[PDB]
Amino acid sequence: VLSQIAICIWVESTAILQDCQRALSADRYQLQVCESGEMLLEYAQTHRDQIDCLILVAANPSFRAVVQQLCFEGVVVPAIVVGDRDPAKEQLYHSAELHLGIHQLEQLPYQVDAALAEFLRLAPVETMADHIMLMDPELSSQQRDLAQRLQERLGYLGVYYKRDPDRFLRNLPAYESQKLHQAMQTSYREIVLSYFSPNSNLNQSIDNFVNMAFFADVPVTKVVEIHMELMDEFAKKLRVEGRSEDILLDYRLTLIDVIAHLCEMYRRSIPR
Amino acid sequence: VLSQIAICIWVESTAILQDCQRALSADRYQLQVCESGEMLLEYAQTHRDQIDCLILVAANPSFRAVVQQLCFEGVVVPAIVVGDPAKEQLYHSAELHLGIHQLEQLPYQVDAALAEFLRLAPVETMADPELSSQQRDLAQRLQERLGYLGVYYKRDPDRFLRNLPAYESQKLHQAMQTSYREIVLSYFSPNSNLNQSIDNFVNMAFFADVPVTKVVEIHMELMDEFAKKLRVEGRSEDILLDYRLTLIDVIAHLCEMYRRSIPR
Repeated sequence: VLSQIAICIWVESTAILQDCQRALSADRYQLQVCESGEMLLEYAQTHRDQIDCLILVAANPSFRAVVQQLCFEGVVVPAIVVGDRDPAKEQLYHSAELHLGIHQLEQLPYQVDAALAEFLRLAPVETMADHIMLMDPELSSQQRDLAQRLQERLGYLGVYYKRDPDRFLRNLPAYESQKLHQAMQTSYREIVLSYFSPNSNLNQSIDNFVNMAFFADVPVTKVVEIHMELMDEFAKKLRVEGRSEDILLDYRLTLIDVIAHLCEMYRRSIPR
Repeated sequence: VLSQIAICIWVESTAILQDCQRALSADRYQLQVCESGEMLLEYAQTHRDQIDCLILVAANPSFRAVVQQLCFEGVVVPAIVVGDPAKEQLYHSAELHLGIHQLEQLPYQVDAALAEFLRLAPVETMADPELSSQQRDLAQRLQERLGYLGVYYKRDPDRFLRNLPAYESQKLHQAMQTSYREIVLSYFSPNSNLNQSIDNFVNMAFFADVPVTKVVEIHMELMDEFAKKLRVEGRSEDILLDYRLTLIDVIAHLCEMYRRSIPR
């Protein structure tokens, strides 16, 4: 039920090629091996509508110059850059490229998924050779045409619960925003106070908090900040009683627990 | 465009009631108040197709019998059970439990109750299996008003952890442990490619649809490995506690990947 994926690999090392072939051995992957920069440039130009993902080894001879020509000839497709010469510290081709170490190639089926999805997320992507300042390029929206073509093969329609955007924490008036924040703090306090207590109603308290976090579409950083606010409050409570302020670091478990619950709710929300 | 929500509440305490009226004051919510078990039973049997969500106080006289009648009669709808903050199976398996002091933000919990029922329908009724797919009908009806269509990336279910044969499952396990180890090693190190190492791991967790519990497991497995290496060094195993921060960070990233993937 999945589309075949056309992979074009520019590789000049036997060991790397073997790792790639092994990882992408399934019938789903159709591999084109390009064994020189010239071959790649020629193949890419003649097959620009037949490449779903490029895999490029950064250590290849004249890598930069080849990537520049790729950009110059308007070939912008989902990509993984393998290793480093030119694991890579910076972006070399476009803003959606993935970086993978030469010893991590067994991951390729998952990372190819990631490179495709990231390209679809960001299209039209920013080229590294082309753009150097802040925000074909007009007609390089052949990118949006590629993305549409890919999304018809690699995307599916599903039903999601319609959360009310007007009730998202970031869209509320600062007053109702303050009110929700305070309610989330009260709920979080209840989790903390109950966390290491036996037979407390901890799961219910976590669910309650997480329902607010999910339905108000709060970012994870906001949960961390609520946690940090309560640790502040608790650190003061402990210091005005004699108790040590090191029991507080056990509540990192609480924070882990809460974010994990939020994560699962998102994970559970994906249709099929 | 958001659909109006028909809430029917069986409440016998005025304080609880007023809390709910205040919380559901927005005109998106239509509130029907039933002051007795027989009045709820009477209302629900006619207006079977006119209730989007039930709010039921668990302490109410003949709670069990009322719920059993609702179930026997096939009136099974999204529900919030208030108070005994309850610990178990009072009405159905999609039911939300709220304490009397967790009612201020009821709109978000009503969203939760509706969404969970939709996710789990046909739900198991905790007071009772072919014509018991009137649930399917109701779920479909609710979905027209409470859902929207969106595009998601077609992950390959054959590569989901739960679907892998033993060999592929251990390979994935080992691959994920190796990736996580790179995070651990670079986490507190200057000029480390930290974000890249996190993304590498999170990509596998996301695309293999790994439960968050397995990410926790992998963390703990690596902490064991490092604890053995520290013991040989005559170093204290307490410094491993610092890595809770790493786990927070990795799970945060995974959560954000799911969150940002929701369409619209």
